Amino acid sequence: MLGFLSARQTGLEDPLRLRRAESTRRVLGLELNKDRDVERIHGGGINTLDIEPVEGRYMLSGGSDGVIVLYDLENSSRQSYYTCKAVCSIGRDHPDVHRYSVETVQWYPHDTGMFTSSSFDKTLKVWDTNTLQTADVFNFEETVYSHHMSPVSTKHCLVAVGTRGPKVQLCDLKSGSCSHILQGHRQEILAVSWSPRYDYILATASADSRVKLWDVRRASGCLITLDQHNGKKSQAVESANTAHNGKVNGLCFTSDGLHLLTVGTDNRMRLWNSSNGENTLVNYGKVCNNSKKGLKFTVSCGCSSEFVFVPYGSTIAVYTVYSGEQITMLKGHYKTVDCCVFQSNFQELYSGSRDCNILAWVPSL
Amino acid sequence: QKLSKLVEELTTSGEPRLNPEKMKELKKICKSSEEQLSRAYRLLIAQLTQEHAEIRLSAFQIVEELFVRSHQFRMLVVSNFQEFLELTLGTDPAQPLPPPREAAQRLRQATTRAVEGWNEKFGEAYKKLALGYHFLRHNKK
Repeated sequence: MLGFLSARQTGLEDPLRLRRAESTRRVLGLELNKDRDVERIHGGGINTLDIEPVEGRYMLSGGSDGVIVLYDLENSSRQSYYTCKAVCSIGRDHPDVHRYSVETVQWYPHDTGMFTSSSFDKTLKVWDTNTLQTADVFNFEETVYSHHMSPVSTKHCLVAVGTRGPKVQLCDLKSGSCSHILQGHRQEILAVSWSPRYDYILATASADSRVKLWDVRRASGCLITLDQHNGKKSQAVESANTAHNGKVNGLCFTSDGLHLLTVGTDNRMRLWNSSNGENTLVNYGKVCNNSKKGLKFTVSCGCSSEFVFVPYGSTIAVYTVYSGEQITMLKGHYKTVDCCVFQSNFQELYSGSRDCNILAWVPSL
Repeated sequence: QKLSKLVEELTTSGEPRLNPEKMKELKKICKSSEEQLSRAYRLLIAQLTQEHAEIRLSAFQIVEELFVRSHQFRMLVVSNFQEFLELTLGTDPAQPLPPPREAAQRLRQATTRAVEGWNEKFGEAYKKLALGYHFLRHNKK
């Protein structure tokens, strides 16, 4: 490294080099921090985590017991050891607490004052963070597997909601209009994800092994259906053009939004060109998932090389996105891992799991 | 070597009882060299993976005594011990299917009591003992 400091100091390399190279080095050194803990408040498994996009200070967490916990990730104590204390909590006694498992929880992008949470009680509740009261409730006729707000939409404030119904619901938080539906899937939609690049592109993955990208502005159905083979097995599209050979229970756009990572119960991850849905043929080997619900996985941001952190049974498997090389498998959970979320400021990873624990992975040294 | 000799002398189910002199000799030998214990775990995995439940109990007790006494098994069970976390999650909980659980119920109770002891015995930063105990208490104790 001292070469890196000297190169930054003398202008030989752009400081961007030291940032990104060091960010990468930090990601490769991710290790279970026993010098950091997260306060145990979930009686049930953690299904979802969400670090706020602005300032990355707070984390939401949704449990199988229906409670939403709001953690503070800043070490406000002077010690080197600290527990991420829980600021608020939608507990068992809150009048608005979810009746069943909270399946997704998300900060409103652009502002920390509001977050949204969807459950198996068939509701997507919008919360005022400050008063911690629901501002809105959208009821669905069918259990919600995942929702997602656009990280980029300064213009629209739609929430895409995937339920066991075959239809994708768009809920407009600006005047509450939960009628709009995207039609074209055939089984439960297990994962929805807005593009981080395009304001109105939504990718939706379903148990029918198909992933569709939508232009929700458009009135003419899906843009693209991801196809494993890109045409080697080509059929008049009625059942072909499956992204996977099982259910597709996970979606994640890469940071710059130019590629799409899908994980399905064929124990594969694929990398897709988000513009024409073409398969890049990145291998990734075998990625064990048998989750019957959505599988929440993330990518890294602001490193020399992009990484994807995928729950792999009871571990987090780290892969290089564009080459497939498995960096490492982070082994610290006791039961299957449900969600991992990436803290882009410090290359920290938080992962919840069915054993009612949230483990912080921080770079070593 | 001598580790295997002591393991055979202690794990033998013909006299399945805790003998203090042999255990203190093992403690002193493990304290004399750390490399005694790194292979001892390999011996203990032989005894945990053995057909006889009494040999499994003996190897569990030997692991526990080396972790709590020798100061060299502590650096195996409270550091670089993901193998220990997985063996705790597989011993009391169901063996991963198809492979079922092969231990005895008395061994399950002994492992539960050992986990409850180790929750306070060595938990300065190793809280996955308590987390596994809670998971057992809420899933397959």
